Amino acid sequence: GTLSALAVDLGGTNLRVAIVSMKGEIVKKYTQFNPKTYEERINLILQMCVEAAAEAVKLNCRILGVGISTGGRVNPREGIVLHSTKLIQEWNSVDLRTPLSDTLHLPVWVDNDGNCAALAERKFGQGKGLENFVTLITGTGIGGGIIHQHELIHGSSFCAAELGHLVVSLDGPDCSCGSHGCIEAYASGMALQREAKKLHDEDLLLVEGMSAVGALHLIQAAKLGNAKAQSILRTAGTALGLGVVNILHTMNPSLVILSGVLASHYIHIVKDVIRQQALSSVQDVDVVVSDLVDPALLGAASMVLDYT
Amino acid sequence: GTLSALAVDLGGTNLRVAIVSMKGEIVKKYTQFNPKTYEERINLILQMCVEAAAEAVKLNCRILGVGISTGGRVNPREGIVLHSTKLIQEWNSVDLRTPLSDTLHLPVWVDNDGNCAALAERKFGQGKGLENFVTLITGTGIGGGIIHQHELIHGSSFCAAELGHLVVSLDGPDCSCGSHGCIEAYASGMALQREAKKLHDEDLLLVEGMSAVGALHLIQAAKLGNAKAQSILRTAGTALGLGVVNILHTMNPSLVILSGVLASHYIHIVKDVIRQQALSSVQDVDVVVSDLVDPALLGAASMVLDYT
Ligand SMILES: Nc1ncnc2c1ncn2[C@@H]1O[C@H](COP(=O)(O)OP(=O)(O)O)[C@@H](O)[C@H]1O
Ligand SMILES: Nc1ncnc2c1ncn2[C@@H]1O[C@H](COP(=O)(O)OP(=O)(O)O)[C@@H](O)[C@H]1O
Ligand SMILES: CC(=O)N[C@H]1[C@@H](O)[C@H](O)[C@@H](COP(=O)(O)O)O[C@@H]1O
Ligand SMILES: CC(=O)N[C@H]1[C@@H](O)[C@H](O)[C@@H](COP(=O)(O)O)O[C@@H]1O
Ligand SMILES: [Ca+2]
Ligand SMILES: [Ca+2]
Ligand SMILES: [Ca+2]
Ligand SMILES: [Ca+2]
Ligand SMILES: [Mg+2]
Ligand SMILES: [Mg+2]
Ligand SMILES: [Zn+2]
Ligand SMILES: [Zn+2]
Repeated sequence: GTLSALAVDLGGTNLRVAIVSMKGEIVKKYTQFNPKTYEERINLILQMCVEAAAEAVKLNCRILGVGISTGGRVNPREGIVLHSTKLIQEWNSVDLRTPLSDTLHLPVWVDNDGNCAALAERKFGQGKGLENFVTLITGTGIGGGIIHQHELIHGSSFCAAELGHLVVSLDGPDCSCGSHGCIEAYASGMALQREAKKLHDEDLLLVEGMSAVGALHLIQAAKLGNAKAQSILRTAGTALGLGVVNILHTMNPSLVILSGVLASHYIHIVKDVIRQQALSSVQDVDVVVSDLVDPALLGAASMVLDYT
Repeated sequence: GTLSALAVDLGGTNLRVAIVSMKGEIVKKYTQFNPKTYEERINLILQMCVEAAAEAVKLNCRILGVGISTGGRVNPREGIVLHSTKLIQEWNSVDLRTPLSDTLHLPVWVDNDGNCAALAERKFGQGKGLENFVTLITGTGIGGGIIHQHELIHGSSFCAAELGHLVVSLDGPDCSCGSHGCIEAYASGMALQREAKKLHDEDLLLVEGMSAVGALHLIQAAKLGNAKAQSILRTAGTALGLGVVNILHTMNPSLVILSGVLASHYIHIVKDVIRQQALSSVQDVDVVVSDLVDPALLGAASMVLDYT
């Protein structure tokens, strides 16, 4: 009965494991915090995979393999996480294929989470049938994935599409990658979470009709007329938009898909920045918000569904 | 006798026409200022091509076709300049193939000048045999060209590799494209020409051992201990370097080739900026100065030499 993939997504905050059908339905999803150390992370990945596999049988899903989405630079051919920013600590030169395949007796695929988001958009989303498109995924950090001639660009050292580390300032705010001025350092969930705490420190966030502060408190305060939070979100969205201009002037994709919970909040500013600053010849670019609920996780599943 | 191409290069300052051998030797080169209006430009292109063709016979070169390098966005399949920044005025929706082929009775190729630079580096330079590399060409403006899987990326609307309009500031100096903060607006010949005039206005450029001010006067003054010109060149080189980081984090090429007269002056700062700010996984990138005398012109010739 139902042909399915096991999908794993390891982000800067959450570790999720899901049973996903051929058709891109999430049958069941398990969620935990991503642990901070390697030993706990690998054990929890395995514990959650074994449990999902046992539930898949009770749900009458036939698991065909495991696909893993992860932050960090990844060698997909060897199923190895090569290097991670400190958003995921202790996550360097890690062979994920061997332990998962030995424990579960399944084939294992691995890729960067932004590259998985791209794979999801190509198979189940608005990238379907397109020769070239780019996706930018806002979560804790900002991920990217690039499709060119229908296929991912991985780069000569698996570092293509690290689009959160597009730099749009000569100075600008520090990034967790160790640089500064990265679009991630302006616009990611953790960057807005930081700015929200800053405001709230000076008691300058909460406004009439409001009450773990974070991004959505900043957005909710701007909608309700807070001038300094609007400004912060404008700077953030402008930075993201300039990151998008660089992509347009680099790859010139026909479509840019923004996903993650911040996507809806940024789209209108990104389109304004393109209009105001990009070359005329890229003005026909389509910029949309993703119609998928969890691109990374669906993308991890798509590696299994397409290549098994 | 000698198999050759006619090559034309139209930049922001100069219009050059050359007879180039199979082997990438420039047999003879004619140089004029690029005119400012369409009528004069097209007439001078034709006048210089007819003359070069007549000299080729006297030099015993057999011309196989004409390749044209030009600033602006170009549809190579149709031989049409689509849109140009004001660096070349009156240079929109221009069919170059028809008039050149009717007048010279030769096949005509056309591409952006940065894309031609890439073609030159792939055939005659340090891009030979490489799956992926990028070139950035500094002249009046900054051009780019991207090779991926051995071939140019032109983009879904012929605007790929407009790398001079990578943006590395939320504000920054105005660019001739109409934006601001573009690497071209910091680091191109015309941007340094502007800063040199600024210094010299405040009588603050010339130092002991010096005497149409321009980029090389700024570089020559910094070598000789002028602190404000050093600073200007540092900001310029940092901007270019951040443009390079964006490319690395986007395409992750194995090689970046800097060309044009400013290349030697920028290389050491670009490598410093990469070292200080790019992800670890792109630190093995090779960054070199081009060994070719005129990549754009040689690239225009390479379209003829390779495809005739
Ligand atoms: N209601 C919400 N839903 C999803 N993400 C949120 C929400 N509120 C804040 N966020 C931001 O997005 C992150 C959680 O989204 P997720 O895709 O799980 O992130 P990751 O890929 O970083 O694990 C949090 O770190 C937070 O910064
Ligand atoms: N000695 C030099 N040789 C080449 N280029 C120079 C020199 N001095 C300044 N330049 C800069 O480069 C431009 C000329 O180089 P070229 O490749 O002919 O430019 P373009 O492609 O803009 O015509 C000038 O606009 C100037 O800003
Ligand atoms: C561990 C690491 O190096 N992460 C970087 C990317 O590789 C990742 O794609 C992105 C999105 O992560 P998210 O926001 O947590 O989904 O974060 C960081 O920029
Ligand atoms: C006319 C026009 O739109 N030019 C733009 C590019 O297309 C061109 O590649 C570049 C290099 O020109 P150069 O410096 O004069 O060689 O200049 C501008 O950025
Ligand atoms: Ca830490
Ligand atoms: Ca990526
Ligand atoms: Ca003008
Ligand atoms: Ca170009
Ligand atoms: Mg995630
Ligand atoms: Mg030129
Ligand atoms: Zn960064
Ligand atoms: Zn510009």
